[PDB]
Amino acid sequence: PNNNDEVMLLQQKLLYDEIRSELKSLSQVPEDEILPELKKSLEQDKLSDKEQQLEAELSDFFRNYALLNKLFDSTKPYPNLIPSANDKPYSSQELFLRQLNHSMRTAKLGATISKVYYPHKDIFYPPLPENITVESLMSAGVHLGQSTSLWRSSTQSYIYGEYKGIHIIDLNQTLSYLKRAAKVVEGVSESGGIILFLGTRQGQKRGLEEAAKKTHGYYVSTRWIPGTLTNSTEISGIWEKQEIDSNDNPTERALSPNETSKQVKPDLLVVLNPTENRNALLEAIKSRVPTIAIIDTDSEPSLVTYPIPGNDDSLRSVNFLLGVLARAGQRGLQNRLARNNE
Amino acid sequence: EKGVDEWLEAINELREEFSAKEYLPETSLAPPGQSKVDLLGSKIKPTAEQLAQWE
Amino acid sequence: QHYDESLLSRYYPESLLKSIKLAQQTIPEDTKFRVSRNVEFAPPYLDDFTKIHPFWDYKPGMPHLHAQEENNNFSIFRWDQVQQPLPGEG
Amino acid sequence: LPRRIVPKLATFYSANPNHEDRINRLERLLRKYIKLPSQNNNEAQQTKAPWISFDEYALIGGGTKLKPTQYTQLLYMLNKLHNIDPQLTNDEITSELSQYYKKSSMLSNNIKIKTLDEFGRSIAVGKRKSSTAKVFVVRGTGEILVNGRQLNDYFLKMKDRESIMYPLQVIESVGKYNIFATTSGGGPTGQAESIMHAIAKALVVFNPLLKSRLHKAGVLTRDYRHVERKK
Amino acid sequence: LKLLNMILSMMNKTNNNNNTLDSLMNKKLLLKNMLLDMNNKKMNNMKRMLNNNNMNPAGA
Amino acid sequence: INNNKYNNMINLLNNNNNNYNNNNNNYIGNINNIYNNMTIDNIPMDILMYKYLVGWSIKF
Ligand SMILES: [Mg+2]
Repeated sequence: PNNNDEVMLLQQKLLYDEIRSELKSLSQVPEDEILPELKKSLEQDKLSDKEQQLEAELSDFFRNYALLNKLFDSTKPYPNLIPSANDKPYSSQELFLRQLNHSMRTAKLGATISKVYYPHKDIFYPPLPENITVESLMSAGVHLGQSTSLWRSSTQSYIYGEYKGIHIIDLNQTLSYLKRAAKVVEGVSESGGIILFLGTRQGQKRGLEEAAKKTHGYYVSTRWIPGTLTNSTEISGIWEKQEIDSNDNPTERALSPNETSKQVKPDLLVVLNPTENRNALLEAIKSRVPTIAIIDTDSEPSLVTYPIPGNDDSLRSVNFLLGVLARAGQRGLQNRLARNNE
Repeated sequence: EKGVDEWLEAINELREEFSAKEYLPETSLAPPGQSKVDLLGSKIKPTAEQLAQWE
Repeated sequence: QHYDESLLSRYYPESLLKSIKLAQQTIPEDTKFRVSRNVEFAPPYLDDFTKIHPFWDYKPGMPHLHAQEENNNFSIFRWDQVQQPLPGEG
Repeated sequence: LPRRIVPKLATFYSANPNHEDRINRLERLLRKYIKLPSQNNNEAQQTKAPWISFDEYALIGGGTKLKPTQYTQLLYMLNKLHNIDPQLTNDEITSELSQYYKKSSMLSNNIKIKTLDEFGRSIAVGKRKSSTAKVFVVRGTGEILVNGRQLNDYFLKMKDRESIMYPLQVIESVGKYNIFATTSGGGPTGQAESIMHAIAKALVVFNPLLKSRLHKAGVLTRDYRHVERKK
Repeated sequence: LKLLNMILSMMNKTNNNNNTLDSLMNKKLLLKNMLLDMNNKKMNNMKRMLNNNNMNPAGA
Repeated sequence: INNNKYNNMINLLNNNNNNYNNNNNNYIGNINNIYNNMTIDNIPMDILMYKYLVGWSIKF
């Protein structure tokens, strides 16, 4: 119906390529071949009233947009594709774009997929704490504790039983502890506190980064520097702080050097792997920072304010529990930004 | 003189198009169906005899 | 650029106008000045050189390698203080 | 309305918050454009990779905290984004990569294409030990003159004569050029090999496609060895 | 008439391959291409002028 | 300071302060514009070296 509109452009685009190709052809020809013959023609020609019109219209048109102009100032997708000729076969880039077109429309024809687990959706589509069931927790493997040979008997009250040489964590308690922990994250988020997500096991970064992003929080995936909280001025004083309003938008006010050296202590610490982060947990105690952590059957519950009994070895179980806590924080953040609007 | 007539029609239409917006070489003089040029070759092409010797 | 005496006489002192007139009669207006990339004669900042800075210039009356006064016409007779205090805030 | 002070970067509590933030920004681009194919000219080994130095990145990537392995990780992601097919790249990727290019591009190059002179002669200079040679190479029939004298007269040693002929023997053009060599300083060996070096540098103008063969033969490398005062 | 006779010649060379969009469409497409070739020349000159002055007055 | 002079020239060039002469001469323009905001009150004292004692070792 409107294809001609594009066709009109393509016509010009083709013409432009032709003009450029033969501009380069004349760039090779020696001047001795063209210049003297060209000048001789003018010596044998007489300008007419009309010819003179362009003799000065082009002089100004070239003395305005080429010489007396500012060289600088004080179809959008894939705009660098070089289309191939209508007779030539598709280029490699065009075949890639031709496949992308198929992928959007045709590639998903025939059936839809239901009741299938996709790992990425645990991070990007976490459920709300009220909709979590024992089945959902069990599907994520949260019930699978450590070997009975590695039992830390202080977790006895969380154990549902032993099966296949491991302790089975009681998911009914996990759900109740998870809901309590989630409410704490939501409260701190809605109050404007700093939430730090700590996890140093391989693969946890993706979950940790998204959890921080959707709660406007912070994360550490590589290493907890011993002293980050107790020796904060020697470790974190150099890094930059900023002032923000109630909408979490940077105020842009420059900060006095006094305000940029003061310790910035987290209001809540979430630890995915507490058994390998004793340093951080002890610093949190010393610094009176409430903490949440996943407590496996070999982990000491009393070292954290709000324990969540659950498997800490599986990325699915960890990311499932982290996702729930992250969405709870998001709802708190959304409720704080909403009360500011109204 | 159609030659001077069509040339003088092409020069004034261009003036209006450039006048519509601030004239910047990269943007105002973009290729047809293109966002903008970069105002940035001397890679001489080997002659047929030069290429034959290399082969 | 060559400027008429009137304009130059409203910004520069009379004592320096003769030098400006002679320089505008010896240096053609179409002089294409080139920049030296070996020797830096001028300072890194702009200065008309019409005022003597109390710190960045030699102190008038003080003896030094380029003092233009005769040896019996120096005007520094007290040596208990630093002759050239630091510039600006001090 | 109420205002509070918070860490600027999400990675504030990490060891190097500045490096981790930059890595995260690049990782997002590599995730958003995971599908975009990479250059097939990478096999052709395109000679473009002007990334900032480890020391220059330390200004923006944590200073003393910056570790060499962290700089290596930055380059692996800058190159991967850079090697996306130029036709299929977008502005977002280029904008992010611009900040990491060496600012030497501010200025220009100091190399002008060499060309034959008004008489068709390629002029090159060569140096060996204390000797120097200025040769004039033109298309001819294999005539050579050294300081106006016959080759057998000026250079008595056949090994010195063979050294002069070697560059022409590599391109199999011994009978295709006339050489007017002028040499001064040092002795016969220094002058003969200085002429050898100068002929190789002058032959590249006639056919720049043979530079790689001349480099591989070793005639385009300036011999650095000189008499060393005993220390 | 070089100002105009060189541009006519350019279209004559393109006319060889041509062997009336060329009246207004090609004519415009050519003037714009020339403007982009005359603007790159001026950009190159600026770099030369800036590299021949002391861009780095205090240290470098 | 180095970026203040480059900006001054870039602006003095983009504003145009004989096309043939626009390929040989390198005179950028008025001295005032090239050195705008570079005076004796801010440039000299900031570039002076060896201005602060930072170490000292005495021996008897
Ligand atoms: Mg475990």
